[PDB]
Amino acid sequence: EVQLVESGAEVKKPGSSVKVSCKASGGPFRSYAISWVRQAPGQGPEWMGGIIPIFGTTKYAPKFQGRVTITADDFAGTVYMELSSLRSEDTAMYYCAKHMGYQVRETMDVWGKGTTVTVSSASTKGPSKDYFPEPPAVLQSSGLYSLS
Amino acid sequence: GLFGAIAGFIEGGWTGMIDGWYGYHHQNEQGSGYAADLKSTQNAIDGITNKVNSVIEKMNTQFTAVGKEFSHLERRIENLNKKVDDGFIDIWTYNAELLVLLENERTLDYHDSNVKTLYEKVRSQLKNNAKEIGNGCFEFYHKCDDTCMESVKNGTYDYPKYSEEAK
Amino acid sequence: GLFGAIAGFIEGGWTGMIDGWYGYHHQNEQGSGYAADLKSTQNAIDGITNKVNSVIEKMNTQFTAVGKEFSHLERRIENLNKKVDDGFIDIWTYNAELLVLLENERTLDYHDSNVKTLYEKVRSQLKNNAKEIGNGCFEFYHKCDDTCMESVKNGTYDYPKYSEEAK
Amino acid sequence: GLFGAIAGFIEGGWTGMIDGWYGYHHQNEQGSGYAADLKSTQNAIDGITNKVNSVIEKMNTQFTAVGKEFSHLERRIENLNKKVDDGFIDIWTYNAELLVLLENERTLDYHDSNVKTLYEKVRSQLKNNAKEIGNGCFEFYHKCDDTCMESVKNGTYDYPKYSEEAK
Amino acid sequence: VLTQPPSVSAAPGQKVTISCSGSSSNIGNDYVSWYQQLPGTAPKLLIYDNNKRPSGIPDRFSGSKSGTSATLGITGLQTGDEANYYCATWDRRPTAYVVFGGGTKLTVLEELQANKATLVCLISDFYGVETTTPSKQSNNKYAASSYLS
Amino acid sequence: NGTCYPGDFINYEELREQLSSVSSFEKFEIFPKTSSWPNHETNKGVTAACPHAGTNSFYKNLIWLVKKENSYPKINISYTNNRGKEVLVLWAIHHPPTSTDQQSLYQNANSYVFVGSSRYSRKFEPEIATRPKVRGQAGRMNYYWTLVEPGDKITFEATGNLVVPRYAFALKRNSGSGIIISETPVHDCDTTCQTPNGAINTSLPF
Ligand SMILES: *[C@@H]1O[C@H](CO)[C@@H](O[C@@H]2O[C@H](CO)[C@@H](O)[C@H](O)[C@H]2NC(C)=O)[C@H](O)[C@H]1NC(C)=O
Ligand SMILES: *[C@@H]1O[C@H](CO)[C@@H](O)[C@H](O)[C@H]1NC(C)=O
Ligand SMILES: *[C@@H]1O[C@H](CO)[C@@H](O)[C@H](O)[C@H]1NC(C)=O
Ligand SMILES: *[C@@H]1O[C@H](CO)[C@@H](O)[C@H](O)[C@H]1NC(C)=O
Ligand SMILES: [Cl-]
Ligand SMILES: [Cl-]
Ligand SMILES: [Cl-]
Repeated sequence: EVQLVESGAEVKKPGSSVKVSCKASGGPFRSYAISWVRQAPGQGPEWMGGIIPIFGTTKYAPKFQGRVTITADDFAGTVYMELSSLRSEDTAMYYCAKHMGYQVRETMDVWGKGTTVTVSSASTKGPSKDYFPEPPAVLQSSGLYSLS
Repeated sequence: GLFGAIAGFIEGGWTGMIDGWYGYHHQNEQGSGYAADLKSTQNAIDGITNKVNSVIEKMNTQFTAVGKEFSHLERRIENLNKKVDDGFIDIWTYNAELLVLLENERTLDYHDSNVKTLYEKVRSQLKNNAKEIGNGCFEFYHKCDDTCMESVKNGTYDYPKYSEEAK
Repeated sequence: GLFGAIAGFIEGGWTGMIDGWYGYHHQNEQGSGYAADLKSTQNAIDGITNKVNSVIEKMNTQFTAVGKEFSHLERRIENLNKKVDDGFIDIWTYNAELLVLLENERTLDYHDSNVKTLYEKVRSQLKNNAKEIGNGCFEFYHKCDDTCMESVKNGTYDYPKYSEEAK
Repeated sequence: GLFGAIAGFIEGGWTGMIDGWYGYHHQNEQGSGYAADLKSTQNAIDGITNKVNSVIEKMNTQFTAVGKEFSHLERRIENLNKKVDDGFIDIWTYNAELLVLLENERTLDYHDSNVKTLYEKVRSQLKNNAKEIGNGCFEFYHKCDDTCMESVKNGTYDYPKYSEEAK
Repeated sequence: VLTQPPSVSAAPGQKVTISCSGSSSNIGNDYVSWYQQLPGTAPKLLIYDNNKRPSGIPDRFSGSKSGTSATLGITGLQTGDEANYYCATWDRRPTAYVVFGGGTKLTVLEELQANKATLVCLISDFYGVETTTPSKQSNNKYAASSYLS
Repeated sequence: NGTCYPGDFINYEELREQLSSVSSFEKFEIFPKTSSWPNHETNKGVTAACPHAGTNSFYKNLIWLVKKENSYPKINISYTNNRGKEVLVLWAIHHPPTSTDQQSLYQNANSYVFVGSSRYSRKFEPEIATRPKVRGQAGRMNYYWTLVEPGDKITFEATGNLVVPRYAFALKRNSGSGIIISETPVHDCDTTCQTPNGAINTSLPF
């Protein structure tokens, strides 16, 4: 079958931007569209947008219209997703999924394993209590985690 | 084109059909519009992506290939080494340029055949319930509302149903 | 296929037509059966055998070509000799694979054109004494017994004779 | 031919049409004659001259390339130099012969498509004001004097004007 | 958006049905797909074009669409079928996009020297302040934590 | 800045091809500076041809041995290759212009040198003649190299004129390397494809 492999996890501050990638096996040119779908903890998936082979045209969901940019390097069999003006609400698992044909559609039949993007006002810090990215713990209003 | 359709009896292209390579423009009392033909655009995108991948796979990457040094008493093998390096470059340049020239011609003819195949499919569907008015258009003898038009584009037009309803 | 016949408006093939590549299936009151079209199958077998012979003749046989030995002080000409041997193998491998890929595409399109040529020949014969019912079949407006069917397959169908005998 | 026209439903050629590659032969009460079709002959001459120039430009001229001399103690590099020279000659001979074989096939099919395109253009013009009598001829249902014939060959035949004047 | 019931439950061997209700802009004029999602894994397609299954999806999964409502059906309910189920379709609302349903969960039956001081109150073996949500132990008793800064 | 003392470098083109398949080496002193040579004049062999900020110096890896109080004992030192990798070894041969300078620096009349392995075997007879001056020295130094296969031993037997080696090289091979000639500078960039005009960042086939 086809393997979709997203790039590593990302941890970014609000207002910055992140560019994740999705590398597809075979090809390297594909005859099917690829879109990105995310899913926040305790939430349903939400489509973000997709890209069409050969034509290169893109469609974006209204919610991310204006701050998401999907691009493709067909010779490298890779598709990119850049999301800017990051809010804390953008913290979710991001998947690339392929469609059965060349048009983006409600039917995505094969998905990647997903990668996480965390958006917090915090920076990395060593524990003393008060440490940041996870190595059950709870998070204070500081954005810092404190465990026991 | 070898099939007489593109830049042929269909005089030109449609900047307003954005969702595909070949398709329809309809016109009835409810309105007008474009619509790509998914099934045939898909088959072509299959083949062209396959064509491009084929070109890629046949040109395996060049690994480390550096020059060599020769003394003032080794000019025969120096020139031989130069002859070899230049020769192979002349041959891969010929191979690359020729493949792209020939594949480009076939790609264009391919698209031309795909348009002609689509036109004849519709013609075979509508039979004599519509008038072939050239330029690739069929003028219906019966009222063809949106459901009627939608069925033509699905390939399930109902020639018996409308043969009794001609104007 | 570029000509819309094979895997086109003729949806599939006939395992029951064993004596050739293209032909007929008829159906009248006396019975039914298959029959290859000799003249067109022959022309294709001419060309394909010619094609295969052409590939053969262009790849002259390799005669004795053995390696060479070099000392630890001759590595530049050793590597040059290796560069030459590898280079030519990469080029004949490209030539061989590319020729077969391109000829395979042309061979399939060739068969597709031959089927379409045959269908249009019959269509041109029967004219409006028969109804084009798609899928490559003609439905006769007159009784077409075995002699009638045999004459269609010989190309000597008698359009005036049967134009007066329509049902 | 892949398009069924040359040596196809048009059984043969015209030694009496001297001013071009494809054209017309007409026959009415005033007289008969041949006339080349300028616009389509021109398009083909464009492409074929382009094809021939393309072959020329891809075979850059060979500059000074002389042999070399070796002693009785240099037979390994002597044979290597011979291997290189022979190898490249075998490859350019293959390239030259193959290109001409493939381009010759495409050139003939090209002419075949051009004739078929012309025939269908006229057919699309005359519609049912004339009877398709095979062999590439149309038999008119109305009197077609020289002006009428001239307008067919210009592509500006007047199907409404003559649809009322049928014999 | 598409509305589904938030949660449905049944015993093994039974048949359940998950409804997806939209409007004339989504379900009433476009195809509907269904996805199954297991914890830690990506959504898995179960149904496309209203009622067709991909290769590998068993006979007991099925879907249908009536006017404006779509419906997933599962029979021979198994323990492994306890997951989240989502419908999706192509909404022509404002700019066209892919829209998922809300989802339906199927259940089967020293420091004080730095001028700071924090409280510690743990809790487990059950069945300004932050609070730990009740996680799941290997014991299968609920556990958590809580702190008052 | 290659050979500052004039002479012919023997099989220098072949040595460059051997190194284009070398990713790294192990540099050790095959013959320690002081430990290997007990009764031989070591630190008296600099020259003006190879300078170093006014003063005179010499190659850092070879060593130019001369007479120790009009005495130069015959050398018979050897090294067995207990390293696991092939050992690159270089040395030189000095040809003074005047026969007086032969006994001035080596104390011996007509000297001889022998180097030995399995892929090499040769003896040298120093030629004395009035050669033209290059860097101020009329004499010539002719430089040599040989690869010592693992487990084999090399041998140097001489009575003067032999420019001994101090440091050798145990080589690790990696086909996929080479030598390029470029005037373009080096940066802290990282690429996967390099040409002498610059680095290429692409997925295209040509
Ligand atoms: C390094 O190379 C430089 C340049 O080739 C050498 O310096 C030259 O030496 C000649 C000797 O006659 C002079 O005429 C030139 O004027 C010098 N050039 C410069 C720029 O100084 C130098 O000797 C070499 N050094 C070593 C240690 O070999
Ligand atoms: C469109 O065609 C398919 C067959 O290819 C058929 O199953 C389907 O019902 C058709 N759709 C409509 C609306 O008629
Ligand atoms: C078949 O066709 C040939 C001409 O191609 C003709 O000579 C022959 O008489 C025909 N056979 C019959 C039985 O009509
Ligand atoms: C021939 O056709 C051209 C258009 O291609 C037209 O302008 C011209 O008037 C025509 N000539 C005659 C005599 O009708
Ligand atoms: Cl074209
Ligand atoms: Cl085919
Ligand atoms: Cl022909």
